[PDB]
Amino acid sequence: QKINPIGLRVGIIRDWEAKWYAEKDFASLLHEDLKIRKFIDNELKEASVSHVEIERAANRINIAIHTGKPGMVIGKGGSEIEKLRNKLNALTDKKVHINVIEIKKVDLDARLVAENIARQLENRASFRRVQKQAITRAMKLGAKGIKTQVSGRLGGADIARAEQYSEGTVPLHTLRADIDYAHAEADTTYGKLGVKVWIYRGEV
Amino acid sequence: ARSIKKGPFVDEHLMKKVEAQEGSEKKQVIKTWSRRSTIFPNFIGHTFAVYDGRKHVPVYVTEDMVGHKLGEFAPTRTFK
Amino acid sequence: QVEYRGTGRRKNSVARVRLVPGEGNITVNNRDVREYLPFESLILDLNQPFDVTETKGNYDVLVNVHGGGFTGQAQAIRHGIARALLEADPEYRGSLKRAGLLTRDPRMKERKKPGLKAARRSPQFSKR
Amino acid sequence: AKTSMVAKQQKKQKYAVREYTRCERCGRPHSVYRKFKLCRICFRELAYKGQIPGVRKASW
Amino acid sequence: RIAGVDIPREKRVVISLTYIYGIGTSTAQKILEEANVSADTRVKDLTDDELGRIREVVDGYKVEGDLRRETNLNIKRLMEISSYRGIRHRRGLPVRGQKTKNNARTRKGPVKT
Amino acid sequence: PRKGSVPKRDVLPDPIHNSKLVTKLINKIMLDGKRGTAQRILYSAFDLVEQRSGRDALEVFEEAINNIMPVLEVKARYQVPVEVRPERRTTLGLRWLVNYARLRGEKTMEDRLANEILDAANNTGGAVKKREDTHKMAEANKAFA
Amino acid sequence: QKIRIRLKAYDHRVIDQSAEKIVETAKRSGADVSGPIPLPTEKSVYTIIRAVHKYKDSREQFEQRTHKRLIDIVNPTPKTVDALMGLNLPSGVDIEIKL
RNA sequence: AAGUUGGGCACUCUAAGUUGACUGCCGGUGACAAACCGGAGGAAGGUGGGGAUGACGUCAAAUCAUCAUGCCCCUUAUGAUUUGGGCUACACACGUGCUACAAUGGACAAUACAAAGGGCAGCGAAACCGCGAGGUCAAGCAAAUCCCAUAAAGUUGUUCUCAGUUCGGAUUGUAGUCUGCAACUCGACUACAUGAAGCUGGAAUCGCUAGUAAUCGUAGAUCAGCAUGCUACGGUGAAUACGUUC
RNA sequence: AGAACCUUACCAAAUCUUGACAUCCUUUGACAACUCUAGAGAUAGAGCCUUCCGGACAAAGUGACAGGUGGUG
Ligand SMILES: [Mg+2]
Ligand SMILES: [Zn+2]
Repeated sequence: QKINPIGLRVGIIRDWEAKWYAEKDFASLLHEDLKIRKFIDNELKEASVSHVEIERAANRINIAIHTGKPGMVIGKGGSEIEKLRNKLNALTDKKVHINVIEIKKVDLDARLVAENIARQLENRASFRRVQKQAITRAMKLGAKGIKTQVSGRLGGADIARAEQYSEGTVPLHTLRADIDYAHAEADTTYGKLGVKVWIYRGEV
Repeated sequence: ARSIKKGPFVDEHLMKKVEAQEGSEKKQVIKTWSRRSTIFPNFIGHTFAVYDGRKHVPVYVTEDMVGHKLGEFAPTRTFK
Repeated sequence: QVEYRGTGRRKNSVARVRLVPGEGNITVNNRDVREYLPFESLILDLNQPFDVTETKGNYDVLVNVHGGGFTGQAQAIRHGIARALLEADPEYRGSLKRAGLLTRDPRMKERKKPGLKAARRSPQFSKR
Repeated sequence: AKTSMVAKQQKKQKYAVREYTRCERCGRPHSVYRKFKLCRICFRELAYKGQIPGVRKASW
Repeated sequence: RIAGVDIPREKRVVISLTYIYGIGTSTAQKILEEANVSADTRVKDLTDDELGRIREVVDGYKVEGDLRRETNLNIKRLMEISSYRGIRHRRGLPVRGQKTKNNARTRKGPVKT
Repeated sequence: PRKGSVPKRDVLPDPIHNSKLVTKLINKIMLDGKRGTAQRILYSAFDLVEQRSGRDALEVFEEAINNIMPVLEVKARYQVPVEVRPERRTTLGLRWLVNYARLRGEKTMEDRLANEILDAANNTGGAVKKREDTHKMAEANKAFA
Repeated sequence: QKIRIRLKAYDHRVIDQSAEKIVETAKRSGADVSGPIPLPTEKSVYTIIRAVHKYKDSREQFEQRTHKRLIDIVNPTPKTVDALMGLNLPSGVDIEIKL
């Protein structure tokens, strides 16, 4: 019933995460990118990987990993980043160059917030307290608005429901607004709990 | 296949099985799943147990049955 | 020379129209207007701007028109003729505007909507 | 889709006409686009994520 | 009267010749061109030599009762051999692989609710 | 459930006769957008009536519409009678003219229309009968006004 | 004696900036450039059933639009060729050179 | 022969950037307000026309068969391979459409005017062969270049003359083409013949307020082949809205 | 947004049980397109025979384990 805000804004005020062109091997390139992304996600779960951009030119693959914990991904001696490079080169015959981008305020990143609240739910925290503290810190860090939602068998109840909290302005119908959206899933003993977070850090 | 430029279709295994024991007059029944095989004049006087889906219906080949498929004589659906 | 050039549009039809001092003959795509157009009402509509401006038969018209159908091209030619007359004499602006000929008819074919047979027509509904 | 079915689609077919396309992301046999090798559902999901170069919502 | 069948007197020859079983529009035109005769001339305003030539051309086309007998013999042969088409002819159902759940009236007769 | 009355369309005069009524009659006759077919039909009918009457085609047409235009109608509510608007008069006249013309037995639509307009001018047409029935039922229900 | 450069990109912004970059590089190297010429854009529309199951009447329509730019170099020079072949464009745009 | 080439970027067009429309100005109704109506100017006037965008909530509405997933269930089978047959059946009832019942038409010959898409082992030009669907050779084209691809309705001439017909094309016989290892069940199309009902449809019921309805074709996704479905495109182009009683 | 085979989830018949598919563990390769025979095939029997860098990779056996378009929206 609600359009995915990222989907609505892609190509208007939000750039694609896949930056390249093709005419013949579009499908093969696309699915190569998909498997690269799946491998990065499976391997950097602990790292606060906000998102990943992929470009390709001159038979090279440029990966840009925007993360909130760049030290963990790089490694003290570059060992981790070199290992990741090597594994990506093993997966794809082409040559991969990886860059890491630091996110200063992880509490204003929708994906990071969604993953944090989902982890807390898996740890069996309070589905209300988690959202309240999330929104509180996001609002104190200058966010113009934030909305959190958690749906599923909240407290283990047989009947699944959803509850959400909001603060400030989140104008989802404004196409100008650069609204950051993320969805995550907690795999609780009772099943899948879906957490959604919308963040509006203001005009930029 | 159907086009004249291509010869009437028939499974090579079915054709060779029919050709086998051609000289002997004690011709037997030939089990076949090839409902799609065309009926050649070589088949006249033969008995083909053609699979219709669950059982092999016996079919006796005559001259008037030349040019048709073996499946046309082993109906698949049952009604009344 | 003394060419008065102008463009006219209607639906998907564009007519480049050039007016020259002449006897009233209209050529369209190197063909006579009364042969190109399948009805004389279209010719009368083409001449309508000339009647409004009171310069009927004082110009020969050369038309390069493509796009649309015959009605669309005829009205595009009329629009081009009105624009050319404007270019030739600004004093005809009032007469042409009152006649309603300087307006580029903005009506176009509405897209088809998904879930509908046409732009508006919807599938036949049946309760139960 | 069934893993055995995906495997049977990947494997070579003795016929050549016996080849059919499956969505390479989930395995749905129906409604698979050739340009992306994706079913409509995966295409929509990835277009929303912005991970299909140059693909955005259309309107006119 | 050609091939033992009367043809409309006031109808053009090309159209009127279609009333002969086995003669349609294409064969009517072909016959009329083989036996030189005006296309628009009505059969009533026709010459005996033209009629004789038309009969001569028609007699060998294998039309009317012979055509009917040949078609019936084919249908009876496919019924007798016990073919699928023969079974469907016996049961009065579509033979050329139509769907009988709906829209089979021309083979199944009127609706029997 | 309606805010009010919407603006009404205005049609251009007939290119040759310069008559709004003629334009709207052409539109009424037109089916599936075949404006050319409608134009040729109307013009042939006008020529036929001019020939058969020795009188102006526009004159006889205007007399036929005046004859077949009603003044009273009835709307279900029992049917209550009510006066007809001036534009409704022309609409109904043209609609009935075309309908009964199409219902005539002549071979071609041009002949049907010509005969029907002639009968309406003589006051002995199907459209005239329609108008007469409408007036009769309006008078019968005059009380409910 | 002309050289054609065809650029194609999903973003008209990036394609315009790359076209300006290559035109500037050619004019610096010294050659004369006629363009850029915007060829008609090619728009491919994809209509998807929005719902996972049934609900045919609800659809979503995506597009991929590729914009096309043409550049003509008239008076080529070795410097121009070297600069064009050494120039690096954004990963998004695809460049084809016909000498 | 051709915008075919020599030449030009005028025009059109293409596509980036910009200007434009905001009840802005004027006059009436209105409580000097909002607003409504009319007018000037303008290509466009009253959210100019459409699209996307779908709040808080409702129906334990749909989906465990796109995907994921708690719990339960089978594991020598509820898993797996192959050939063949179902999903295409057929005394019947319903929804959605295609084709018609004809003269605002059928047939024949000539001749115009669109838009939007697709093309790599894919679009297959011209030529030759066959009446035909199609076959052989084969140019160009990874695209504003070449092809798909001659739009149809229309216009102009001849014929039919109100007839179940020169309407209509279901039905089936025979003989072909094309794809596919393979058209029996169970593809499409083509030639010849056959030529059913149907002569504007009871109760009832549906869409639509303008480039809309209605008609005419055109293209694409899937796809070896198979569209009356779906999604888009344009050609021609209406009628009516008094009113809120139901 | 494409049921003759495939799709296909259903049925008949002919067949397999670490399995059509994935990871680990032991051995180690020349595995396998290709030609022969029997079969409707899936598959089985002998050859031919071609690859491979401290190891990618690929075959055989065993045990974990796989598998389900099965149910509950
Ligand atoms: Mg809005
Ligand atoms: Zn998918």
